[PDB]
Amino acid sequence: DNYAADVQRQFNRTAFDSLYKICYNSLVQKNGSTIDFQKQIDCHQRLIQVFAKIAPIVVKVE
Amino acid sequence: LITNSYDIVHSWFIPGLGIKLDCVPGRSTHHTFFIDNVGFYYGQCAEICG
Amino acid sequence: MSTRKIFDSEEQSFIRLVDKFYLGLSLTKLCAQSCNLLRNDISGSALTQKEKDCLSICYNNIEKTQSAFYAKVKTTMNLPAVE
Amino acid sequence: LSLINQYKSLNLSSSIKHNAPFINRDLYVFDDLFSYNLGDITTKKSLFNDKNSFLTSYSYLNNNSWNNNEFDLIDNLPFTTLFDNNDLFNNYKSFFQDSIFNSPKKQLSSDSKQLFKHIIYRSIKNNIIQDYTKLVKHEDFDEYSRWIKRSPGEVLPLRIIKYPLGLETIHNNIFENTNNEGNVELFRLRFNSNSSKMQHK
Amino acid sequence: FPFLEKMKYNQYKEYKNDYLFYLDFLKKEITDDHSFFWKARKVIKLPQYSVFSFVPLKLMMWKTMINYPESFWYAASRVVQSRRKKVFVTKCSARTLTTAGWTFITPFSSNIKYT
Amino acid sequence: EMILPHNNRQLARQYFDSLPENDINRKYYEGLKYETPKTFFGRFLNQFNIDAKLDTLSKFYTYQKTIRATQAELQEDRKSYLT
Amino acid sequence: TEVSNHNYTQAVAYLNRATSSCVKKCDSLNNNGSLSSKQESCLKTCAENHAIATKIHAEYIRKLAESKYL
Amino acid sequence: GGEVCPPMDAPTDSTLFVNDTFTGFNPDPANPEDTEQVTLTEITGIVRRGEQQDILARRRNWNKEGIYNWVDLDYMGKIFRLFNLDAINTAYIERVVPSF
Amino acid sequence: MEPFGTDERNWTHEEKDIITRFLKYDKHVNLKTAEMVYSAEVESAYFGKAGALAGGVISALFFNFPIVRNLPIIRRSVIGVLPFLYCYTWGKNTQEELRWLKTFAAYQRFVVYHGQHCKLWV
Amino acid sequence: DKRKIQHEGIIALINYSTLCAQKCDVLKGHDDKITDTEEQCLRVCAEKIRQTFEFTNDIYLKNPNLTKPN
Amino acid sequence: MDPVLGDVIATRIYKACFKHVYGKNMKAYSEKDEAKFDQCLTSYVESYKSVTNHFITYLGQLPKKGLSLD
Amino acid sequence: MEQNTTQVFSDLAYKVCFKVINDKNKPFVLHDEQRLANCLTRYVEAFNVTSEYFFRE
Amino acid sequence: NVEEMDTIQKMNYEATVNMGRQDLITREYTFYSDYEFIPIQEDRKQQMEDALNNLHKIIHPTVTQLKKKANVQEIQDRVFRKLQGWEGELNTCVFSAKNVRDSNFCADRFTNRINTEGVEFVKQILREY
Amino acid sequence: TVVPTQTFYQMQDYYMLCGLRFERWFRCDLVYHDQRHTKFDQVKNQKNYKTYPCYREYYEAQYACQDDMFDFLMELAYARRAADNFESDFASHELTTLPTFYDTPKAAERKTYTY
Amino acid sequence: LNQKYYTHMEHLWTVHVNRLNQKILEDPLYTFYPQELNVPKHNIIVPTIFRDTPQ
Ligand code: HEA
Ligand SMILES: [Cu+2]
Ligand SMILES: [Cu+2]
Repeated sequence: DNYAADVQRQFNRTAFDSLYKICYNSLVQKNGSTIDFQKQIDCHQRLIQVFAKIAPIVVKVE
Repeated sequence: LITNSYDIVHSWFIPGLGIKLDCVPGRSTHHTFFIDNVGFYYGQCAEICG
Repeated sequence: MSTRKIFDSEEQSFIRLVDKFYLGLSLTKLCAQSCNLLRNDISGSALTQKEKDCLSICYNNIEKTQSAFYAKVKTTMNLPAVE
Repeated sequence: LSLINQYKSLNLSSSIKHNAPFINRDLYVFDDLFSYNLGDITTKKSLFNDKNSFLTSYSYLNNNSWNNNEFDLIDNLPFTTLFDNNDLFNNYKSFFQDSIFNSPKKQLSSDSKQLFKHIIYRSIKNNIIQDYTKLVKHEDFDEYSRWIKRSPGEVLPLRIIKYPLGLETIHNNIFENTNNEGNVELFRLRFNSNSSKMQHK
Repeated sequence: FPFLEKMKYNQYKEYKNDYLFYLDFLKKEITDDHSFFWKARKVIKLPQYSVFSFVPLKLMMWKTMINYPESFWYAASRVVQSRRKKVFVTKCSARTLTTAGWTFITPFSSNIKYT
Repeated sequence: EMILPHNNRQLARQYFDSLPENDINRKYYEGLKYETPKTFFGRFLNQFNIDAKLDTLSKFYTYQKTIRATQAELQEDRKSYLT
Repeated sequence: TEVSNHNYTQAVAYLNRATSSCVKKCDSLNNNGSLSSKQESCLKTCAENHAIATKIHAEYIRKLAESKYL
Repeated sequence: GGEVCPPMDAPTDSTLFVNDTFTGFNPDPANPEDTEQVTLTEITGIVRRGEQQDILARRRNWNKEGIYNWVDLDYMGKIFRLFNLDAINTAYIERVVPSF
Repeated sequence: MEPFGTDERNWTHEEKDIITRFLKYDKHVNLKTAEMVYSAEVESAYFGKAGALAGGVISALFFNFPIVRNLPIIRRSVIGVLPFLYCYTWGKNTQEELRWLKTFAAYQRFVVYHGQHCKLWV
Repeated sequence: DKRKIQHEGIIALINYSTLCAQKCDVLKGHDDKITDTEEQCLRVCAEKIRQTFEFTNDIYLKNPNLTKPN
Repeated sequence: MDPVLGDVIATRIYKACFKHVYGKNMKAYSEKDEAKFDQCLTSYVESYKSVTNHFITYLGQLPKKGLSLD
Repeated sequence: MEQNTTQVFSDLAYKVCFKVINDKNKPFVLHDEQRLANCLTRYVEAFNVTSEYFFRE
Repeated sequence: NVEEMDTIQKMNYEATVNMGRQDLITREYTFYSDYEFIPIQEDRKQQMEDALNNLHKIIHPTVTQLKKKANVQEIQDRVFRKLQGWEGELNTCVFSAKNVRDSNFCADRFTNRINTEGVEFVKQILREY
Repeated sequence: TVVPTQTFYQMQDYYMLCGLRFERWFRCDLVYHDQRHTKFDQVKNQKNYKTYPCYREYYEAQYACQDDMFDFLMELAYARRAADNFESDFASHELTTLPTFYDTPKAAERKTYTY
Repeated sequence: LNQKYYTHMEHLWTVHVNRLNQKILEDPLYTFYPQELNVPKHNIIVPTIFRDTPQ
């Protein structure tokens, strides 16, 4: 089957999760229980855009 | 000499020295020996060892 | 450096791709930190002109050193061929 | 009878899709979220997560990783050559002589299974990953051994011992034990370290 | 003493009271079943024979043994002329089989290992 | 038997947090001394409060081994005497 | 004695992690190609600490697995 | 110990070459632990509940005499030293083949 | 572990049951002690069951004795019930006594393993 | 596949627990016993994380435009 | 091991060198940046060698059996 | 996948325990090793508690 | 070092190393049935050792000045009885301890007891003797 | 001499003497067993070697006892050390002995030292 | 039952009153709480790494 497509789906899910986790880590405060959901969503979108821009340069076969 | 037996009560009898030490199991028989002369002596078991 | 052929050709290619993806994720995080895109005072999900310029500079720097650094590391390690 | 209502939840993945600290996994854009030079993949490749333990997973997957080799065969380090420094080679051999640093694949698999079961029970508590058979453990220790001796009860964690007094009359110094402070040490504290360890004869 | 060995037929004891697979127990091949093969007591390098009879001469005709009410001890006694009149020769091999004289000596008299 | 202060949950204090304002125990918590009546007739008047005292103790000292043993023994003895 | 390639890979990964931690802690990168005396001392101390930590973590994982089994 | 049907093929994903999480089955043709080398197989069939011993139906199994006439799962498990004796006695499966 | 002395309260039946249950499943229970407990629990039931059966059998004959056969209903019922109760008591007492004695022996063995007995020092 | 989905969920759970504990500072050299206050803080952080994840899923499920190719 | 391990180590070293060069200074690439990366690579190699030596020694120093010495 | 998850958990625990413990980067002792083990145990317990709470608790 | 030693000296060094490293070998075999107890912390051991050292330093004047082994043994026995009661309480708390928090609490209690009341007892004993 | 031979010198066989010497040596050893490799002659720093506190006790015990009895007592003492059972941790026999003038409360006042 | 339980409960109530008077809101020294309120014992206890003593 489309093993490339499946690996791409897995990698994209992992990248989105990592971006969300990084945004949460940056935007969390007060030892947890203090974070903004809208700001987290905006940061996740911005990180998704940044990682999409970076994807062509780094993730490739050498 | 701490005389002792491993299996059954044996007896070391030096006839020239006139000594007879009965090494028995468990009994650590501390017996003195003073040979007032230099010599070589032979002996056998004074207890029937089997 | 006791190296042998454990992973197959396809395994090596997939592992290289995965390593590249992970390095790219780490580089994206570092670039965001350097370009202040991860500021907690962010008002939107967009990057201004200055942030875009910083991202472009970071991308150019990453491109300008990836292959060279990889080749230099390979030569410095001087990993013997497996046979 | 013990299985009348012992297993009610079975689709743990159905629970995984509910309580996982993650976004929904049905995002179709996730299939084509980004673009990469994927190349050719004729077989399924599983994404190895984490920057550190990713390749290690592949290490557990490849069969050749379980190939034993002599210390002569492993005669180099990623940045150093162990052939030159005999001391470094001996240190590496000692590091490889520890069982924890050279555990086998069967033990690795058993540890992985136990860790997976513990993670499932401590997180979901589905009671399905738990073992089916009940195991009764017996300490079949034969007391007829003059080389191995068990400890009835156990060693008390701390004990206070008074050092013997008047045992030595060599220099008429009845105080035998004197600490580094120089004061006569009359009492000493003996602490037990390992509860399960035996005692050398 | 080879005849005295009752453990030789101990396997048939398992099938004596367990008849479920008894026929299976009878499906094996006989190696010493109802047979006593004595190892050679002498060296005979005559390649004409693959094996040589080491069975007792007096026990050759089992028919003659079917009427005499005596055990196999007849064949074991005084059937060889070998003698070694040496003081160093061992004739007892039972150092535990002795007596403790008029005065029974302990523990030498009161223990199986010694007495 | 000893419950460590780090591991001792003040459930009894929780019961103290739930009692009403007019609680004699609260007055006892305030320092109201309670004395067993030493007057014969008065002691007779004290003979009818055993069950109420047991209920109060069970409310205050549910986890106490002595309280549990006393309650169980009293219930069993009541059953046996009634039978 | 013989060792497995999987063990070699695990040791290499542990060494890489320890080296990264030591570099990040002692700031080994802020040098002109030669580590200072303090840099080398900190590298040795951090390497010993990281080796002890790897041994302790491996022992902890093995003990958790055993307690699960036992 | 004869083979009734050929075994199943190896799974494509190398992640399946390990002992199953619940079934404990390791579909690895080359198991690193030869003591853990297992050759699995797949068998499809219908389930037939345990038969009842009935003298009227001429089902008298002289187990001590080795004569069998009823499907006694308990006796079968006792003979075979089966671990899941109760589960085996619960029910049985009559092997089926896709015709012919 | 239990108190030693005449003034000490005798062991309860529930206490004996709990002790047997602990000995049957304790992680600190040795293999030989577990084997002794299983062996005791095996044979003990047969004695009580056989006692009950023997009571049911013998008491049946007493209901047809030459004199008991011509008594009133209540008297005959009492006479017949007399042997069965005695034999049931015999069987139950024998089973329970064997179980409790072997349980006490196993508990002593465990205490020897646990070293919880004062003045028991090698 | 169920295996990949569960792996992703477990990885996300591990990452969230690690982030919460780093926020909760549940690691101390004084003792290994997690205090009741520490458990309460961890529970608060976990509830916040779960609510944030639920809100993010609700926002993403309602509109797919928030996540688009590149 | 396999060359993929060396590739992973190289990727980690490249990320570390990028952090050391452009972690806080995001500027244009140049021969100065290349030389800084080369110096960082040399320092990383030296640090890895020192860490390996110290870790192997400490792990080799920890007793595991009675000293026989033939 | 189970081995990968276990390795990831172990790596995260090791990272957290080394960050917390090797904060002064001074030489370790028996007490320091005990503190590291305590930190690892605390991390495992916190992970278990957090996972249980996330699993509708 | 070992290479700097002759055959006899090398054998002696090996003897010392092996005799000192016995426990490591003894670290191998363990009995499952034993009730495992969390070991006392090294910091707690050090604090208890410091308290014992303070007690020994206090005892040092009277112990050195005394010329009677009987008197020394009597003082030691009284102090041992008191400290043994305290240590018995501490060990009873330690054996049933379920966490490092309980271990630390028990250790702190034992150290404070040695620090506070044992000092008064020793002072009274010294003033008497 | 620490355990005088005159304690049981009336007897010809030193059985009770060997027993008492072994008990005393075991008590001393158990008192100082753990610090032998850290503070005694079993130390690594050969210039810091201090004679073991049970040196004379062990020598006297070996002199009094024989080889087989010493081995058996050593096995028994190994069992005792495994138990870690101090003689003071099980002693109750002091209650059931007749009072003696040597057991007065003020033991120091018992001795009458004169020059 | 009144005599027996009255003596017992009089002692118990005197104890309770004394405890309340000192504002002692703690449970009895021999109080056994439920299983859900019991702190479980940590099982993992790794022995320290062996090292030859310099002395
Ligand atoms: C009463 C007892 C008695 C008698 C009569 C004898 C008689 C003889 N005994 Fe001895 N002997 C013992 C009692 C006796 N013995 C005992 C108890 C021992 C020790 C066992 C041990 O060591 O444990 C011993 C041991 C003993 C040994 C030890 C062997 C060894 O230790 O190496 C030897 C060997 O020289 C020996 C020799 C003889 C000889 C040569 C005679 C000759 O005198 C034999 C002559 C014959 C007789 C003396 C009998 C007389 C004959 C008659 C028929 C009388 C009837 C007549 C009338 C009607 C009045 N005897
Ligand atoms: Cu002899
Ligand atoms: Cu003889």
